[PDB]
Amino acid sequence: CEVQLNIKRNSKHSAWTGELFKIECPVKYCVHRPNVTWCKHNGTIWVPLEVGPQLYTSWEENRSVPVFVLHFKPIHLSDNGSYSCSTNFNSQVINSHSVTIHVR
Repeated sequence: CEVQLNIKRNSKHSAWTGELFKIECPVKYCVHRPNVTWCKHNGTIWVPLEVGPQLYTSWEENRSVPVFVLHFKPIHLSDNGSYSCSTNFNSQVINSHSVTIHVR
C-alpha cells in the first residue's frame, strides 16, 4: 500500500458554461486520509486553486476508492484549463496527472 493520487494520464473533459460540473481525484491511502488540494496551471506553473462561492470540494465514499472532488457551481468559461491534485503527506509531495477541462 502506498498513498497515490489516481487521475488517469491524459484525462480530458468538456463542459458547457453554466452547468454544475465536477472533476475527480481518486485517492488510494493506507491508514489516514491525506489533506489533498487542487492546483490549476497558470500558463507557466502549477498554482494552488482558490475556492469560493462557486467552487468547493468534497470527499465521496460512494465508491470502491475514495474520491476527492472539485465542484464548479456553476462552471464558467474562465474555468477552462488544466487541473491536478497534490498532497504533502508524511515527508513528501505526492502529485497526480492532470485533467484538462475545455468549457464551451
